[PDB]
Amino acid sequence: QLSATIDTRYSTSPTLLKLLAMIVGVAMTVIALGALHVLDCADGRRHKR
Amino acid sequence: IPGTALGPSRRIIGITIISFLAMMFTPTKWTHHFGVFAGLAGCLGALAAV
Amino acid sequence: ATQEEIIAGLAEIIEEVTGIEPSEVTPEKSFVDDLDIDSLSMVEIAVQTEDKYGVKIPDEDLAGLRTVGDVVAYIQKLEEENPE
Amino acid sequence: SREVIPRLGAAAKHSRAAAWTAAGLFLAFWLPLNNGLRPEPIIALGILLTWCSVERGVATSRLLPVAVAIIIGALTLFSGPTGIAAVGALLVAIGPLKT
Ligand SMILES: *P(=O)(O)OCC(C)(C)[C@H](O)C(=O)NCCC(=O)NCCS
Repeated sequence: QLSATIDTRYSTSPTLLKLLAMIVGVAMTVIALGALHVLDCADGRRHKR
Repeated sequence: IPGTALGPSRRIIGITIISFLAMMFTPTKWTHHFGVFAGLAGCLGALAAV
Repeated sequence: ATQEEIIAGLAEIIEEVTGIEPSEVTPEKSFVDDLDIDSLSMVEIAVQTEDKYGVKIPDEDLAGLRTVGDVVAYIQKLEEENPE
Repeated sequence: SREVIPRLGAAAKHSRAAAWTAAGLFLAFWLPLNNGLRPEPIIALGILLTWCSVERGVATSRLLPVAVAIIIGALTLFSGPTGIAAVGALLVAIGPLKT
């Protein structure tokens, strides 16, 4: 009986917790920059292009 | 440079010098790594023509 | 308080932001016609003047202020609440 | 030609020799060095968009184009190991961010 465990250390895949953390982090980043724009438009000036 | 704005001209020259200095910390020293200066070259062309 | 000393500062701000020499800024000359100043430089001149004079002009002269004579006349007829 | 040259002043905007030599140095860098699949055009366009976002943040006095410039600079920092040239456009953008 020959046996050998192959080094498949890069053949990974995300679990549920890592995937939910990535989704919630990107969503919170988008919401934070939207709130930053709402703060920046405090002085009365519009977009126009 | 007389007929130009102050801030943008200063910042173009500073970004080009710091790009030359930061390019020495790359692991391989090839000649096709100078292709990152293709956007700054038009800016320095406008400044060096004025 | 004098028109002929606020022109000497507004010409300095226009020279710094855009690059026109200060011998070209005369109060009969328009912005987007003879000086040919784009809108990003308009907003930059507005925030420089808000930094130095301290008066805030958000939108009441964004579409109603045409020439530099109108700018200096607006500065003259707004200055009655002097903080100095 | 639409964002940088009309920003550098009036003598750079109304002259034609500046436009012709800017086009010439652009082509002289682009043609022998960026006709391929390497990360070099990505890094070049990212350095321009970083400087343009920072320069628009200074003029209008707003922080969102500075944050967008941070995103673009960190994005082109990890295109290849030659992406470390974007730290110039990142480090010049500290004084303006303080202002
Ligand atoms: P000019 O008429 O060419 O306009 C330049 C300026 C910068 C004044 C323009 O009106 C402007 O304010 N653009 C800002 C746009 C913006 O903040 N968009 C948010 C997401 S689309």
